Amino acid sequence: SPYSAAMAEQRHQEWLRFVDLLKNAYQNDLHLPLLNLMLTPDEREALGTRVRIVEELLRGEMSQRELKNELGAGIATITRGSNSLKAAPVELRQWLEEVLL
Amino acid sequence: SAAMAEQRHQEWLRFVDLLKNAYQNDLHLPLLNLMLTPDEREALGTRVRIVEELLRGEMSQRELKNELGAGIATITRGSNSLKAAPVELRQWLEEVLL
Repeated sequence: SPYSAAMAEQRHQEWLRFVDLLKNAYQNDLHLPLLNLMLTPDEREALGTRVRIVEELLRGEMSQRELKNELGAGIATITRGSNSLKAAPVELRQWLEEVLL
Repeated sequence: SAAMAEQRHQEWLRFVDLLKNAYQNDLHLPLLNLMLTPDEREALGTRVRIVEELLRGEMSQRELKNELGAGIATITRGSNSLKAAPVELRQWLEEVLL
């Protein structure tokens, strides 16, 4: 069939298993070495940069040019980061505005 | 540049701190949806199984490719990362994943 809900739930349960693994690593102070095992150095740098992208999209002061030349974020990335922010639950957006700004 | 190096490090730690706080506030699921693409999340769920089967040591390289779609470079990245990990992590992962 064209869409498999069974495989979607199996993928979801594999993802939850990672989420739970990392939850427990934070509890036991093994989060930093776990993250180094599970993410490449480039993936880690990308995540650090994405935090600044979300912060700037939320602040809404940086120009497209400044976003591109300070964070490598082109019109594709900005759009994707915007759609993600639009899709996020308000409780997350509010919490992020508090914490990040 | 040790300055830039230290800048990139603080940016990474800020993410680690942000996610730690999201877990404390039960916002981790939506935070991770915002910060990772669907393909990145799938890759992470598959990487947990790769790590589990590497540690179990039962599946051959061929079987890892067959079952998990993990090719030689991916398996080698997993093996290299287990060798680079602190022993306490390896020992914990054996407890929790097996």
